[PDB]
Amino acid sequence: EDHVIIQAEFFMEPDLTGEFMFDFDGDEIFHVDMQKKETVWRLEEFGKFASFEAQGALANIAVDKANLETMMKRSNYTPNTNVPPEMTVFPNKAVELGEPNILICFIDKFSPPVLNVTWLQNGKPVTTGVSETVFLPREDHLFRKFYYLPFLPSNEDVYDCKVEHWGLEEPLIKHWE
Amino acid sequence: NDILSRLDPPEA
Amino acid sequence: PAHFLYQVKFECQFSNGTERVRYLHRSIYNGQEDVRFDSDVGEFRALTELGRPRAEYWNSQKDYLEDERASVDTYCRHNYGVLDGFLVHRQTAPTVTVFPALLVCSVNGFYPGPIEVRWLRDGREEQAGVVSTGLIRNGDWTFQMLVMLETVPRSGEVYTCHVQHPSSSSPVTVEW
Repeated sequence: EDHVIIQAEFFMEPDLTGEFMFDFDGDEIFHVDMQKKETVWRLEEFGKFASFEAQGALANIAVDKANLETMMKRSNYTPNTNVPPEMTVFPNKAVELGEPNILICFIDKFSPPVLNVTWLQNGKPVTTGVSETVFLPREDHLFRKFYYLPFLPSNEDVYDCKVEHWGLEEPLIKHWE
Repeated sequence: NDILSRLDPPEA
Repeated sequence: PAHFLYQVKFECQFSNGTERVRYLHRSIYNGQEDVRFDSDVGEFRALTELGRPRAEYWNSQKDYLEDERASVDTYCRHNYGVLDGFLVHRQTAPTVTVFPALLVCSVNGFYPGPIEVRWLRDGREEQAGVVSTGLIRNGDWTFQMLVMLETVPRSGEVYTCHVQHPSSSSPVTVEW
């Protein structure tokens, strides 16, 4: 098919986490932030050409929780299988010393949608300006997620993306320099 | 011009 | 500690503008699809035994079958018309450089994914030697792709990186 629109929701227990997003050919259109009760467009410009009523999303998530609890009981409390991520670490653009850039940590093919992702610079945790997407859907019903780290490229800096997930026995750590 | 969502039938 | 996950997906598949529209309603417990509405079928289907009760409710709910059947129009064709006003035809031209790593063609910042990236040498395009990462999603509505050419460093000859992407009828070219 030429194009695909996907509305993807989840609720998860005992974590009590839920997300609501729209997807076009594998990129996020928007999500609803559950804390802020707000439609967050993936790029702000999109909100000039479209609108979405956040309150509907929240209602769907309350109903998804209820539907989860019914399926938990009907399944005789069969738990979700932990499927561990795979990870890639790469720069957003062609890298040039001292011209700001963004390091991308892409995490793929995991369930459930819970990650502890840590950026390290020369062995030490860094957080300045970090951003992330929502849990992006896959056809196989596993998840994807992007983490962004603003950096100023140098000769001597080494970066590690460290991911923790219940599907891994030990952390999955990759680097770029 | 509104993106519409659909609701998963609620089990109550 | 055990986890429990429920996923809902509403999919709209489009071909030839909106001549071919397929609506899918997926109910997914612990990553497995239990029950589906597929508008090509036009009835709900219990994919697993766990979905039969949930299929009975759906199928017994007052006007729900007709509402699912009308979703190709009320939801899919509706949402497409909104997205055709900015998303469906978004184009970002690629950014092209060459740099020594072996010779590297960096193609950055382009949408949509379909792209033709060729290595030329003194005017002729070679096929053997070329190694590609393939299409790399950036997650911000851009892709990148590094196309490398294992190359013998011999003075005299110009290597061109030829990039044809829908964003321009005309290619983006970088000599070395």
